Amino acid sequence: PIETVPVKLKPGMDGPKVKQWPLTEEKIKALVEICTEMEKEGKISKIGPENPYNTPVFAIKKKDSTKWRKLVDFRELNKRTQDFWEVQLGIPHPAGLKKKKSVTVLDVGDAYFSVPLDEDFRKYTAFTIPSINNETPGIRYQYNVLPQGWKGSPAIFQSSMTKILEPFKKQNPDIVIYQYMDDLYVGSDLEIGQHRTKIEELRQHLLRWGLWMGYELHPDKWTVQPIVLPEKDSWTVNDIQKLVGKLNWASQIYPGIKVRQLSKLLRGTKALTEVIPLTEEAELELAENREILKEPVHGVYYDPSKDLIAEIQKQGQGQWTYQIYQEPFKNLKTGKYARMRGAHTNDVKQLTEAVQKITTESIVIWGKTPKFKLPIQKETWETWWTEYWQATWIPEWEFVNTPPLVKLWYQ
Amino acid sequence: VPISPIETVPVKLKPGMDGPKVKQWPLTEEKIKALVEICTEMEKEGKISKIGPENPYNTPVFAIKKKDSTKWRKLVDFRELNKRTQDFWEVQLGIPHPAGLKKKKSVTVLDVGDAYFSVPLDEDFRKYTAFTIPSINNETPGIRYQYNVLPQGWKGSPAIFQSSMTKILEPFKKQNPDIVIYQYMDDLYVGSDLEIGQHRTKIEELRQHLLRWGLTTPDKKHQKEPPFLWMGYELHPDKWTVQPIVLPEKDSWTVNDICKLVGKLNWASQIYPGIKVRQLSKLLRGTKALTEVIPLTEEAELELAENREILKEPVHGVYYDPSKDLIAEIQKQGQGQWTYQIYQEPFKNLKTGKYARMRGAHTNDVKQLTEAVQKITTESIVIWGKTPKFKLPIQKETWETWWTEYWQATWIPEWEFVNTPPLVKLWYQLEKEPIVGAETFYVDGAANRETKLGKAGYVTNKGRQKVVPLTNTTNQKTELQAIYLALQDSGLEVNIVTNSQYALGIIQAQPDKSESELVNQIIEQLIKKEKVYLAWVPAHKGIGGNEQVDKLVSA
DNA sequence: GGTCGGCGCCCGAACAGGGACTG
DNA sequence: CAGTCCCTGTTCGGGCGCCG
Ligand SMILES: C[C@H](Cn1cnc2c(N)ncnc21)OCP(=O)(O)N[C@@H](CCC(=O)O)C(=O)O
Ligand SMILES: [Mn+2]
Ligand SMILES: [Mn+2]
Repeated sequence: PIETVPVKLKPGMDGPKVKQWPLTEEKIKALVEICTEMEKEGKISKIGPENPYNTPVFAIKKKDSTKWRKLVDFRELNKRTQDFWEVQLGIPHPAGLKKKKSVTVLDVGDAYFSVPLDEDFRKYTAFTIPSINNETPGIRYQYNVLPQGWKGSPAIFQSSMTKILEPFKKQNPDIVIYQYMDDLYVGSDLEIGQHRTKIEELRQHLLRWGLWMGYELHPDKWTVQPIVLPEKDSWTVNDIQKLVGKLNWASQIYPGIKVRQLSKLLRGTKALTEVIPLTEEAELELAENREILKEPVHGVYYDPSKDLIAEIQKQGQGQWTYQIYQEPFKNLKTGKYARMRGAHTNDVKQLTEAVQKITTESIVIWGKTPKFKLPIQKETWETWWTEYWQATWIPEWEFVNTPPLVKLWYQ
Repeated sequence: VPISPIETVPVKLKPGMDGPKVKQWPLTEEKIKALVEICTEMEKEGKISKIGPENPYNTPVFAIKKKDSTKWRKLVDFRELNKRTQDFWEVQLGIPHPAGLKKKKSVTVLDVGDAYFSVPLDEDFRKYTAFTIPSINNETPGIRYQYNVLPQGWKGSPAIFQSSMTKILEPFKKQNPDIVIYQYMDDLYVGSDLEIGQHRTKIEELRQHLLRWGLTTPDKKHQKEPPFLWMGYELHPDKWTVQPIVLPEKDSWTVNDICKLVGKLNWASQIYPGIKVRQLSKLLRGTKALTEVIPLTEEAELELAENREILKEPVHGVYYDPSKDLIAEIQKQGQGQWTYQIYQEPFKNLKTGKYARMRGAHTNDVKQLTEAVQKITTESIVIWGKTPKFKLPIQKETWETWWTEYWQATWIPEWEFVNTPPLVKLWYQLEKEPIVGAETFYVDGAANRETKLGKAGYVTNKGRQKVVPLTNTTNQKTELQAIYLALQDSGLEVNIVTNSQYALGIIQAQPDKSESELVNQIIEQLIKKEKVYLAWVPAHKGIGGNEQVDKLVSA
């Protein structure tokens, strides 16, 4: 008996038509049980080939979670409805969420199934379930309620969500709550003990309105990865050549970096392993270059109208560096990960973990997901990344192949 | 017209476009008799109905012979209607493979006679499916019908039939969960572990369940005893094989005959191990004429004779046992070619295959091996829904050195080393630190965009120098040439300093083959060396001999 | 015969995007 | 400075095979 909110595509755009990729046996069996139960509960209903739209579907398991979770790759549908969840029913991003001592993530995606979807828009939520060895044709479905993973679901449910959180926000005015996709970010400066207690108060407060899992964060402990120069008492020609090339590349970010006096030490055609003493002017140029790298870049600030871009570099030995920016050489944030799951054995699991950690930080700081430049081949990534995905959202990515230059982000 | 028991599928045209209006092409008098005989029988069965002059649409119609039968098949040239028909999403996601079949006690295969003619079409859409049957006389106005069922030739018929067929089989599969029904269009592969007594009953129950909706299962197409003819294979109780393949032998080969030859070789590669098409596919390149006669190269004739000798021996596959592991082993066939065998027991192959794509102008065996593993992984998930355990002709230490030191993220699933030459390895290793006691070469190269002239050379720490003029070259080719010069004129250990990101990025990827003859020469020199250390420095910064050698090669 | 859909392979042409140099 | 071009990779169009 609920009124449906009318939703339309962007002017001059059709629905998504993405082919379903092959799925493993454990994922298909999980999707059949889920889609049968969702069909029995009226959440989804079967359709036919007269619906020309389709969106891929697979299943995941969150961190330390045994239950399978249906996940739809609504990335193409979210692009074709962008003017809806930004212009009309936008969600504000609190700037104080990144400053809290502890932030917890709650999966509230099951609450979207309580609101019906606009009848004229259900045609675009179509998805197909594959079968092993193509025993049967594709079993197609479409959503009758607000789907999980669609950027229009939290916008429509925002009015219903605020009235559920109003009693809790009133009793706890210092706790910050942010909603992104199927996740609810609850942050507070409270002690770790009573913080989890306030989380359980919110879980029971949500169970009364018809809501589980907990992923803890600590944004105040997030550190950046600066550009560092070596500290050696005996420099060689090869050391100084690598030092000049690194400072020359870093000069694109810090315009005050100078390499004139250091290049004068490389005037002759010397052997690489030959020791070179640093002149008096070169020592001052290196020390001043170290002090510049401590200063923040001039004129770097986040623009809400610009997209976020994240580049990742493989540094070996389980080391992974990343930079987030909107304009080139104006990095809003740098960082480095180490000893993630699959370290020293699986690059794809390490890279998949890194993308999730980077995307989570971008949601807390700016409330936006970045487009990734992945250092991986397209076929290698599109073959394994679903085996390690543990998040209810999926960021956009492109594949790059940039051979290492002068190891700028890692000593 | 009676209502069909099957629920119709609502079909629309694309907005702002009318139905087709095409004139009927001339038919042979032997095809006209076949159409009038079929159109009269389908009209009696309610599959087509007459239309008056109020129907302004028309579409050509023809017919082809049925294979191994005297009956005919009615086809409509709906090429103009498909352009203006709404887009459909095909539910057929792939083709089933016998290597994915599990062993069952009983197996039954049955076809559906005139499958498209037993599924209704949307009443609001039957108008545009109008055709004209010409008579034996050109002056006779002819009889005009419209389709009340799914026509053959309309782009929506297969997608509608497959979804319609699935909806009819759903109540039977729901009541009989222990029955495996492989559904490909109308061809039904029914197998079960039930006893043979109850199996024939469930088969007859299925033949009666399909009969309630107008789907007839003729006893002519019924199959009760092995071998079963299913999807172009021969299914036996313990093995399977493809139906006999006939390679056409031609004294004079055309380009279209090569495409028909390569197509059957790719089809044979699914079970026949060791099929190559590298030399034969090299005949299809650079040629733009299907009917042009092309001579067979010496390498193409040898490759063809080897494929014919493989097709002489009989091969067979086995079925899938979910209780045992899946194993895939790869071998390095030729240069750029790879073959694999997927099996569970030794020499009992479930299926075979081959990989031979050339990705990039510069590659190595480890990259191509990684690409073959990924192709087999996705192929195995389609057929068996799981990733097999690999046996790879690459040392564990060799792979450990590659994936750890490579800048891209790369990975191979759970595998083990199988010692079957030729073994995949790395042919040279660039040092991570400069070499003590090795001559340091500062290389550089440049060229003019207009005159296409340039120089390339080096300057070393021991005073050695060289500059070579080059004609019809580019800045990239000269900088690659300068590194080649330093590799020629150096000892077994050499330190090279360049400012070319292009040249450095190619060499650091450790290629062993290249489309560029210059890079192949650089590779050959890198294998002869014992220690090579490459280093990059920025240009135009006055660094070492790189500035002195930049001014020497500037012209 | 020259109809449709699905999947596979092979090829070239068109497209797409970054270093390096020049007006 | 923007404009190229040299190089490389990707995507798509079209032929065949095979199945219904
Ligand atoms: C209509 C449905 C699918 N289908 C098969 N071929 C085509 C085609 N060329 N164009 C369009 N749809 C086609 O076919 C199943 P059927 O009708 O039950 N039996 C076959 C006879 C096979 C033979 O012995 O050759 C037929 O009559 O087609
Ligand atoms: Mn049939
Ligand atoms: Mn140069």
